[PDB]
Amino acid sequence: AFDLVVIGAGSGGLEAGWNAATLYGKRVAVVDVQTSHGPPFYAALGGTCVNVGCVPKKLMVTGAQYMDHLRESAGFGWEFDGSSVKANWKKLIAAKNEAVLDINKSYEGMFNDTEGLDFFLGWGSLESKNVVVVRETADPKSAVKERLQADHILLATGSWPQMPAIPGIEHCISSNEAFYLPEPPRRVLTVGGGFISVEFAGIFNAYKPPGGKVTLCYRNNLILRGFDETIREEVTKQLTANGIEIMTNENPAKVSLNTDGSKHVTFESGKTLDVDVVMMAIGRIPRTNDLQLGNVGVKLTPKGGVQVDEFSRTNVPNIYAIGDITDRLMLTPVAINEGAALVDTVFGNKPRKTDHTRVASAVFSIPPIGTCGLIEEVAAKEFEKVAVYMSSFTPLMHNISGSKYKKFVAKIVTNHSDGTVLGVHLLGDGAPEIIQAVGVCLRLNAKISDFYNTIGVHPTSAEELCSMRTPSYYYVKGEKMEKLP
Amino acid sequence: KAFDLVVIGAGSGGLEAGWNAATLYGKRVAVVDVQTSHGPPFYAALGGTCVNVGCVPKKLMVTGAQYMDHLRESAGFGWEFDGSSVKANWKKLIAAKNEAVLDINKSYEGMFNDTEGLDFFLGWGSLESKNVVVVRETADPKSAVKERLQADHILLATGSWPQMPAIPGIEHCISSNEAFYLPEPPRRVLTVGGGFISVEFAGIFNAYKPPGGKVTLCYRNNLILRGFDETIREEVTKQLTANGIEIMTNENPAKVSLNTDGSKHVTFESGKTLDVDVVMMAIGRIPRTNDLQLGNVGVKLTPKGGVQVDEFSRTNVPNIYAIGDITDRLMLTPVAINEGAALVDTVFGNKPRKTDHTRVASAVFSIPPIGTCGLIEEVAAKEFEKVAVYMSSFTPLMHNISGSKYKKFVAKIVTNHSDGTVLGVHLLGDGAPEIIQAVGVCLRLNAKISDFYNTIGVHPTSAEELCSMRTPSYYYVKGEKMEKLP
Ligand SMILES: Cc1cc2nc3c(=O)[nH]c(=O)nc-3n(C[C@H](O)[C@H](O)[C@H](O)COP(=O)(O)OP(=O)(O)OC[C@H]3O[C@@H](n4cnc5c(N)ncnc54)[C@H](O)[C@@H]3O)c2cc1C
Ligand SMILES: Cc1cc2nc3c(=O)[nH]c(=O)nc-3n(C[C@H](O)[C@H](O)[C@H](O)COP(=O)(O)OP(=O)(O)OC[C@H]3O[C@@H](n4cnc5c(N)ncnc54)[C@H](O)[C@@H]3O)c2cc1C
Ligand SMILES: C(#Cc1nc(-c2ccc3c(ccn3C[C@@H]3CCCN3)c2)sc1C1(N2CCCC2)CCCCC1)CNCC1CCC1
Ligand SMILES: C(#Cc1nc(-c2ccc3c(ccn3C[C@@H]3CCCN3)c2)sc1C1(N2CCCC2)CCCCC1)CNCC1CCC1
Repeated sequence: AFDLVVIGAGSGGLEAGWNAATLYGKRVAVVDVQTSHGPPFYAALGGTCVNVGCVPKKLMVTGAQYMDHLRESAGFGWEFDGSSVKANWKKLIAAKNEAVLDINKSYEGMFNDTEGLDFFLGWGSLESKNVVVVRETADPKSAVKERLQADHILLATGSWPQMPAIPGIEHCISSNEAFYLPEPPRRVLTVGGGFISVEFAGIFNAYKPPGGKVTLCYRNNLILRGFDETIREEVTKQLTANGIEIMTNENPAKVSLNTDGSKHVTFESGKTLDVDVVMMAIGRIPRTNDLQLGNVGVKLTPKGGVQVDEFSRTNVPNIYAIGDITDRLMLTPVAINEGAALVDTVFGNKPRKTDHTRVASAVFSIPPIGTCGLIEEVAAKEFEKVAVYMSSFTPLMHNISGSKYKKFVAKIVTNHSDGTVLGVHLLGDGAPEIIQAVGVCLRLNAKISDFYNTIGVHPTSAEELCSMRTPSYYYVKGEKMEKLP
Repeated sequence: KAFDLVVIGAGSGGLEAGWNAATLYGKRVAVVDVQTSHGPPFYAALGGTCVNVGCVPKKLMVTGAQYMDHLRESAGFGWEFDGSSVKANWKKLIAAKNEAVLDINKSYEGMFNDTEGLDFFLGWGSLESKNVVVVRETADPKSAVKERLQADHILLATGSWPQMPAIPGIEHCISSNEAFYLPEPPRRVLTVGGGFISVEFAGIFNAYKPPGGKVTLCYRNNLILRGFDETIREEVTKQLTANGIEIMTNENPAKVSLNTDGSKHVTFESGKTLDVDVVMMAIGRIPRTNDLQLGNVGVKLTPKGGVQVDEFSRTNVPNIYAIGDITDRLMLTPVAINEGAALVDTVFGNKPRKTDHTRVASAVFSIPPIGTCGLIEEVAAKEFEKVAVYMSSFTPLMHNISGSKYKKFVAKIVTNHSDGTVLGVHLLGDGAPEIIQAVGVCLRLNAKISDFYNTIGVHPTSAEELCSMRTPSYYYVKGEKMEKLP
């Protein structure tokens, strides 16, 4: 029998398994449906992040940024045969595939060289409070390969893309298939306002063949809901400046195939659009339907997530749940932190719970976003006096590069009673790297005075965070006003 | 012409002090400088050395140089074009760089024109008496007087100047001032000096050199970038060598002569020789005290050459102050800004503030760049009983695909191991200058190592390495380097 069985060899499942086995000598089993990236199941050993998430996403955005580099280099005297330029999508994917497969292999080797840490290929599910069955397929009636006896069971199966119930949805893809398109689409429509749709819009915009067009549609008025609103409006503009068509207050109603294999999209508003690819990126839902949670009584939240307490425990004793399946912060480092904290509490004498506040995240759009803490309108409903410090500027190089539209935005939100910084929001190149150390600042409850009394590093964009001393406006009892009464 | 404040030197520190005194405390301010825009004959001008012949132009040209790597590295991500058609136009880079600096010059002139009690005077300032700044047509005390500015307070803020060694043929060499206006990119160039100016210009010249070119950097001691973390000093040496730059350590030029075609014949103290088209001296910058007539009123200099000041920027003469490079401490623009702002708060706002010169974050825009804040381990070991070093070094994944496998990232955290306080952070790699900024805020808060690795990381970034080091790589006990503790 195993001290612990983990269903899902992803960001959270692997941290919890490795720690419990190497730090505490416990006997661990880990189940995943594949050993290497790709169809049919896309995610595999490593998790969504390694196989069809952060890692290949970052590589493909890097590749897409070269479209700007090539164009901007002329402002600094560089020339080359523009007509010979080709963005070879098939080589990008091949390089991504080999980079991901290398990670797949190293995790494979990890299991083969760690005693007390074993991997089982198959589909895991709950047969009882103490048994995880491994079948050949997600079908509960498929052949059994294993029945793992477990003193503790960890649910860490991640999440799965959400798809709307419209006629012709089968002709639409999600981010999973976008990583494996054999050719770069000339015309693509990304559906959604979230970070996945924006990031892939930039990727497709760079590698599209001549005559191409990337359209992004969103059912409400402003994309990237949940991010700072100044950044939301500015990123919309800068995407438009780089050729992406942003189509707000629109939503697909049906999709049919044209005689050439392209898709005819009809929107609820009657508008129509023909594209080669339609990528649904309207949300990620917890991946629970294959686990047979009813066999055991694991309760879910109203919106489909596995309900846990601040220590990641389900209502069933000795059954825990971490990561995206809990439907809180769908971030890789969070799932790692929840995995490590769980094992410390269960297999050690050090109870530890992960802080889900003041977590720094990023969006690798072109231009990128970096954020940590509360946006202002949320803070306005939680604090009596709120100050907003805002600063927009054109970085030095973009006065020469030919990309004047690349304005950098820095915003700081404080509790104005004592100047405690509640949120920092950045837009512009470098923002993802700038914001990491800002997260450390907010654990230490840094005040605005701690930022503008720190001496800047010149010339940097991050310098701006230490150059703001006077609020641009306030919120008192939830009311926006420039000057205080 | 009775001013509250007269500033000699319209630079980084001088401009901050004059603007604060005028706009925040309604004081009448005069500011003196020798030009209103960048370039010859005097190079620095309205805006200072940073705007005109320092950080700002330096940065734009390094950015242009980085496109040599971008264009090569793009192939790994599927980008295809005619490699043989790639050319770098140096005159376009200079021309574009001049436009951007002049826009800053123009902007500053409009600030003076539109702000009450903030007047600009063109000429050369100097001390006539304790309360009189005289402005002449040239730096020569015999040149004609333009104004005598009556001043209740005087601020010395003239910056620094490139130091040129007294070797035969020095007249055939240049400094960084002239490098910003070279009509052509040198095919062969020798940057003399191991500091950040020489390293950064090596990167620039390496990217824009015509075919068959070579950049050589020489330094009289064994390892370049003294003062920085030793690991990073060695890695940048490797990564400069990896990008084609010959480093020539333990060598120092002894003379320069002219060849028939106009090139320079360099003879080193070791008897070695080298032929280059340009010799750029960047061995140091010295405080610019020679034209101020400090002896007239008796402003004292330190044993080192800078204007002696107490922690509130006050000189030995009452109502005369000095900030910035002329005080010859940390020759950084943001420090001169901070010193100038603290000076005005103290003098005019009865708000006594002084600049903290410790834990200052700074950068080197080498390719790849450096970001640093706080102490290096050698210095912390002489100052703390138990010291620990957390170290992580690796080639990022993107640079495996890009083909630049030599671009090893380096993160190092130095701590006082007795309580875990972070004493210094040192970075090498893309984004290091941007990462290190908020690290200065962390060190201002006396952050501890645990504050870093208990912060949730941002993935995937280089910065998140700073939050995933929790076990020291080695220690310094009583100044002795060891891997494990006793
Ligand atoms: C396109 C995209 C980009 C992203 N970019 C980022 C980013 O930049 N930064 C970031 O922090 N996060 C990002 N995320 C989110 C991140 O990938 C997840 O938050 C992260 O994987 C944490 O999830 P987890 O560890 O809980 O589960 P995962 O890491 O998803 O692992 C779940 C694993 O369980 C397996 N599994 C599922 N069901 C079963 C079953 N029945 N039996 C056996 N195995 C099963 C799956 O194959 C999978 O490998 C991105 C996600 C996507 C889709
Ligand atoms: C090539 C180079 C690159 C650099 N890069 C960086 C960097 O990346 N980051 C950074 O932080 N720092 C950098 N520095 C340093 C930075 O430029 C200086 O530390 C900063 O400009 C000093 O400001 P200051 O106020 O002391 O005087 P300065 O800014 O030097 O201004 C002094 C001014 O006084 C004027 N002046 C001189 N004598 C007289 C007189 N008799 N009468 C009237 N006016 C006079 C001059 O014309 C000059 O404009 C760099 C310096 C150089 C040379
Ligand atoms: C990694 C890794 C890693 N590689 C290991 C490993 C690697 C190789 C192994 C073994 C055991 C045997 N081998 C084979 C030997 C040793 C290396 C090659 N040959 C173990 S163990 C390991 C770690 N765990 C794996 C699952 C998550 C925790 C993560 C890194 C710290 C050490 C543990 C990359 N981390 C980046 C992520 C993205 C968010 C953080
Ligand atoms: C700056 C600035 C700045 N511009 C000002 C300014 C600029 C223009 C002004 C006035 C007052 C009137 N004008 C003219 C306006 C312009 C449009 C209409 N008329 C004031 S005031 C000002 C500040 N300092 C004053 C002395 C120089 C720095 C810094 C920014 C906050 C305000 C003061 C940074 N420039 C970027 C480069 C990168 C290295 C430096």
